[PDB]
Amino acid sequence: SVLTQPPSVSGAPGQRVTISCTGSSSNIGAGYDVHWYQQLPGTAPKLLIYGNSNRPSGVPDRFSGSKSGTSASLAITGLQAEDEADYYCQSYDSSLSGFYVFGTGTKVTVLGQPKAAPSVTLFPPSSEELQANKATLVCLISDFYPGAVTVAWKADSSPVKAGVETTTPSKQSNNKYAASSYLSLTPEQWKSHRSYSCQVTHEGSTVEKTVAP
Amino acid sequence: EVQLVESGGGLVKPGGSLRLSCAASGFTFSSYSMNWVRQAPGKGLEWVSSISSSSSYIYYADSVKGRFTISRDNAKNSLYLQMNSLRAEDTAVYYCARLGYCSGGSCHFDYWGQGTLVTVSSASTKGPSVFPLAPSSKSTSGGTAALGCLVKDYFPEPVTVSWNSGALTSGVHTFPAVLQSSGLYSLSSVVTVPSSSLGTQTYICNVNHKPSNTKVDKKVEPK
Repeated sequence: SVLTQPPSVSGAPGQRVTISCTGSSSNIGAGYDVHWYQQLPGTAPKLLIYGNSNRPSGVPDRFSGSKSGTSASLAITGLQAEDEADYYCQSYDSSLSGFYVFGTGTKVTVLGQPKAAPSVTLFPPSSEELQANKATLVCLISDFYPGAVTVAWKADSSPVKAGVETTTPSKQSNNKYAASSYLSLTPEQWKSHRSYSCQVTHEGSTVEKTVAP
Repeated sequence: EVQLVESGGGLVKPGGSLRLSCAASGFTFSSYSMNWVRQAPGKGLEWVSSISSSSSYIYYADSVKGRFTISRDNAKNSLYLQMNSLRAEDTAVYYCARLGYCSGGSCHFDYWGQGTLVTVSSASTKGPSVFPLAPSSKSTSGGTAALGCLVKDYFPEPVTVSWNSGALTSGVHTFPAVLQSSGLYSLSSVVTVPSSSLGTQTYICNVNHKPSNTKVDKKVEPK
């Protein structure tokens, strides 16, 4: 398992922004601290916050962290271009005999254009592919800004993470972003469930499309 | 200052092996636990393995257990990762990371290296399998429908997709391919067309994969 973070957090220069980090009773809620890392583009992660709320030397007091229950949060005041980076929370998980667990990462953007919400097209497996003993669901995501999304697949109502292949976002010719995600199933899986869903999360938008045999 | 410098990455085929090294300086190496953390292209961070200050305790993520072996040589101030039975899904930048001191609550990674790139890829050419994506009006504007072609499991890049031998260009969006955990590529090409044309106009996607000298023309019919 992982810690859930928003794919995109954005604002205007000087704004205060916050990044949530959602865990469970098996990690953040199991007595473990939360730590944060800042990854400037093309660089290695660097320690930003440790022990829920402590700042290393060299990290401005514009950054602050907190932990509450099964969640944690990072706040950035006075947002500027130098803060544009991917931010990862991190804790420890007691399942599977114990492992270090990372958040899914949050891209922080200083808005250079207004936010644009994704459009989603979801295709079911073709009858032709089913005859070839395979099944692929195709989730096409277009026209969003900033360029970071989360794609989640569901079988009926339950999450499915196996057999998922999701692109990093690409920049379309119109300067908004696109992405695609593919779910691989057996034909038996496709036929035996009531439906499958592709859920796309972006800023203040969640769009869920669902297809059925 | 604390420095961690990784080496040993490279390009290998599935089933191959690599040995990563991390040279530590600027601190007492034998006083700290050390870790490997990796990052697949466009993905987040994933803890790989940890080793205690004097190798007493060693841990692995389930994704690499039994294939990767971590070790250290405190006389040489070096950390190692022996990677056997490599898979395409092991492709990532691999970071050396020091575990910081903490009184409790499980500690943090207080220093990180610059990373070394590991790319696991078969060089064998793979032609695409092409499937029609039958028209659907659910997500399009009024009076139009989206149809497409799925171009599955090819290698290497690139492929070209045209529609009706290049006569249909308006409203075509060919999406960049995904590099799958299998090491093969897949993409989709979708076009929005008038719904009134579906019974009359033929829509054919023309797929060309020059690396394999494979050409596919797939008619996309209403279902």
